Amino acid sequence: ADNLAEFHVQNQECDSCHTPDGELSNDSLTYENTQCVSCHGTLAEVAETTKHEHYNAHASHFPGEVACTSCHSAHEKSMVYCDSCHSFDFNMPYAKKWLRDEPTIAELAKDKSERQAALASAPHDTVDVVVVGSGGAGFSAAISATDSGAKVILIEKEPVIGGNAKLAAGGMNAAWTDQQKAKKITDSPELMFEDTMKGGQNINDPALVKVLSSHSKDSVDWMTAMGADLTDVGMMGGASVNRAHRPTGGAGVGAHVVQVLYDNAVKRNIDLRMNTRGIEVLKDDKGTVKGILVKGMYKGYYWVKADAVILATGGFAKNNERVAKLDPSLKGFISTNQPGAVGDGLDVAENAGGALKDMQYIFAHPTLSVKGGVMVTEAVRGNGAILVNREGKRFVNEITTRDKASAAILAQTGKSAYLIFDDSVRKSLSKIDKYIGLGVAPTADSLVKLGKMEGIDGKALTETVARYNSLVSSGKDTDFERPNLPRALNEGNYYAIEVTPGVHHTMGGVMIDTKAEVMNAKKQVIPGLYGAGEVTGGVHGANRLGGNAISDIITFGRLAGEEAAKYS
Ligand SMILES: Cc1cc2nc3c(=O)[nH]c(=O)nc-3n(C[C@H](O)[C@H](O)[C@H](O)COP(=O)(O)OP(=O)(O)OC[C@H]3O[C@@H](n4cnc5c(N)ncnc54)[C@H](O)[C@@H]3O)c2cc1C
Ligand code: HEM
Ligand code: HEM
Ligand code: HEM
Ligand code: HEM
Ligand SMILES: O=C(O)/C=C/C(=O)O
Ligand code: NA
Repeated sequence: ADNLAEFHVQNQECDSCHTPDGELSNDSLTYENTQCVSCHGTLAEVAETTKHEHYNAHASHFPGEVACTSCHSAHEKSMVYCDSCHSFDFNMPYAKKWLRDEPTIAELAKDKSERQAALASAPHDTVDVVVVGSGGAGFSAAISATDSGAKVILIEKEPVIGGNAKLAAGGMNAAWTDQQKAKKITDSPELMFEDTMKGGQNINDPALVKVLSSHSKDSVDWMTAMGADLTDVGMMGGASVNRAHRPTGGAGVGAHVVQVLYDNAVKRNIDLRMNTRGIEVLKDDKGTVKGILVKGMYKGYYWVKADAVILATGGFAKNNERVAKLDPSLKGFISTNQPGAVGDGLDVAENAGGALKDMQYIFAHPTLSVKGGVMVTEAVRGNGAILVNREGKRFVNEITTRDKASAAILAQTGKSAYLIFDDSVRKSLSKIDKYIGLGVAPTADSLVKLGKMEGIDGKALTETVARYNSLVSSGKDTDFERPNLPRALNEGNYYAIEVTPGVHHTMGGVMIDTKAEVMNAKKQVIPGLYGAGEVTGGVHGANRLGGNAISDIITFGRLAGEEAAKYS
C-alpha cells in the first residue's frame, strides 16, 4: 500500500474509522483517534510492542494525551514529531522526512476569497473569552477565566500541547515560600525584585517586575493546590539565595506543571481545539475586540464571536531569519525550541494595533549538548558541576550572568567546552539521569581515563579538579569568583558532557500594562485584547535570569484570565 488508509481498507469498511455521515468530527480528530484506540489500545499499550533500550516512540516525556494522528495521517505519508529535535533510529510505516513549512500570517493574505466567505457567515461559536496558545500562560489564563465564571475556548496550532513550557527544566522562581522555609532558606519578594532588575541591566519595566515578585508565592500556592509538587528548591545564576522550585529530587519543572494544568482543564470540561491557528483579531466600529478568525487544519477558516482575546503564543527563538535581522551574531546557530516557536503571534498582535518593545534583546543558552542537539539545564552547574576546556582547565565563573558564559565557551579551542561532575552531583538532581539515558554523558572511574576518551588533557584535568575541591573546602573561588560552591567533585565515578551555545528566549515582544492589557504606540489600551508570557516585552529587560520565565507565565497568564473575565 501507498498510505495507511489504503492498507486498512484491504479488509475494513470506511466507517471503521469515520462517523456515520463521514464528516470529520472536529480539528482535533477526536472521534477518529478514538477508533484507532479501540483496535490497537492506548498509547501505553502500543508502547509495549515498540521498545528500544533507551527510547520509545510511544512513551516519551510529552505531557497530556498525545493523539495518534499527531504522527500517523491516513490518506497521505506523514512525519514523526520527535524528528524535529532528535535523530533516533525509527521505522514508522508510511513515513516521510521531517520538514516544517508553515506560511507566515502575511503570506496567508493569498486566501482572500476563503477568508471573506468565512467572515460573511454567522460565527461558528459565541463565547466570552478566546485564549490563543496551549503553553503555561495559555492554560493558566483559560483555567483562571473559567473559575471566575467565563465560558472559554482555548486553541493550539500544533498537534500536541505545551509549547516550550513542557520542556522546562531548571525551575520556577518565587519568594518567601513555605517550601523555602521547610529547607531553612530565608528570602523575600523585595530581594527577588532587586536581583531581577540588576539582571536585566535596569532596562525592565519596574511596574511589571513588581507584579512578578509580589505575586510569586501566590502563584506557587495556586499550582500546589491544583496538585503540583514544587518542594525541591535549587540555585541558578543571578539569585542571592536558592529560589528555583521544582519537583522532589530535582526532576524537570516543565513537563510536570503542564501535565497538572492539562488535567485541571479536562476536569473543568474546557473546550480545547488542536490543529487550530489564530490568524486575525476582529474589531467593531469603535475599535474594541469582537472576535477572532481562525484556520482549522481539517475544517478550514471560521470565526468565533467573543468579548475578549488573550494572546499567549510564546516567543520567536526558532525563527533564525528574524533573529539574525535583530542580532547578526546569532545567524546560523541551532535553537533549543519546539518547531512552531516562530513569532506568528506577534504578527497577529501588531496587525490588531499593538506596539512592540525590546526586540533586539535575544538570549543564547550557553550549554546545549553537541552530541544530542538539546538543552542541558543551568541546574547541572547550579548543583555543582564545573566547565573545562580541551586543555583540562577552568576558564569562567559557571553561574555568571548576561552573555558571559556563551562568549567564554565560544573562545575556547574548538568553540566548545565540557561540563564535568561526579556521583554526588548526579544523585542531587534526577534530571541528570535523563542526559545519561540519551547517551550524552560518557563516564569513567578516573579523570585520566575520562580525558583519554573525550580528548581532554587528562593529567591537567586531574590537577584542576583537585584545585577546585580545595576552593570548595576553604569557601572562596579565588580563580574565577563563583559565588556558590555547593559540593566537592569526589564521590564515585566522573562524567563529561560536550556543550556549545544555542538560541533560546526572546525577551522583547508586545507592550502590556500591569493588568495584562495590550497597548499601542501612544500607550492607549486596545479594549478586549490581552497578552501574557514570552510573547510580551518588558518583564526581563536587556538580559534574563534563569527561573524567571516560568514564574512570569503562571503569574501573568492567571492575571489575564481574571481580568478578561471581569471585562466580559
Ligand atoms: C528547553 C527549554 C527549557 C526551559 N527551561 C526553563 C526553566 O527551567 N525555567 C524558566 O524560567 N524558563 C525556562 N525556559 C523558558 C520558558 O519555558 C518559556 O519562556 C515559556 O515556554 C514561555 O511560555 P508561554 O506560555 O509564553 O509560551 P509556550 O510555552 O512556548 O507556548 C506557546 C504556544 O502557543 C502556540 N501558538 C503560537 N502561535 C499560535 C497561533 N497563531 N495560533 C495558535 N497557537 C499558537 C505555540 O505553538 C505554543 O504551543 C525554557 C525554555 C526552553 C525552550
Ligand atoms: C488512524 C487510525 C489508526 C491508526 C493510526 C492505526 C495504526 C496502524 C499501523 C501503523 C499499522 C501497521 C501498518 C503496516 O504494517 O503497513 C496498523 C495495522 C493494523 N491496524 Fe490499524 N490503525 C488505525 C485504525 C485501525 C482500526 C479502526 C482498526 C480495526 C478495525 C485497525 C486494525 C489494524 C490491523 C488488524 C492491523 C494489522 C496488524 C494487526 O493485526 O494488528 N486499525 N494500524
Ligand atoms: C474508502 C474508505 C474511506 C473514505 C471514502 C474516506 C474519506 C475521507 C475523506 C473524504 C477525508 C477528508 C475530509 C475533509 O477534508 O473534510 C478523510 C480524512 C481522514 N480519514 Fe478517511 N476515508 C476512508 C477510510 C479511512 C480509514 C480506513 C481511516 C483510518 C485508518 C481513515 C481516517 C481518516 C483520517 C484520520 C482523516 C483525516 C486526514 C488524514 O489523516 O488523512 N479514513 N477520509
Ligand atoms: C495510540 C496511538 C498510536 C497508535 C495506535 C499507533 C500505532 C502504531 C503501530 C500499530 C505501529 C507499528 C508497530 C509494530 O507492530 O512494530 C506504530 C509504529 C510507530 N509509531 Fe505509532 N501509533 C500511535 C501514536 C504515535 C505517535 C503519537 C507517534 C510519534 C510521536 C508515533 C510514531 C511511531 C513510530 C516512530 C513508529 C515506529 C517505531 C519504531 O520503529 O520503533 N505513533 N504505531
Ligand atoms: C514524542 C517525541 C519524543 C520522544 C519519543 C523523545 C525521546 C527522548 C528521550 C528518549 C530522551 C532522553 C531521556 C528520556 O528517556 O526521557 C529525550 C530527552 C530530551 N528531549 Fe525528547 N523526545 C521527543 C521529542 C522532543 C522534542 C520535539 C524536543 C524539543 C522541542 C525534545 C527535547 C528533549 C530534551 C531537551 C531532552 C533532554 C532531557 C530532558 O530535558 O528531560 N524531545 N527525549
Ligand atoms: O533550565 C534552564 O537552564 C533554563 C532556564 C531558563 O530559561 O530560565
Ligand atoms: Na518576550
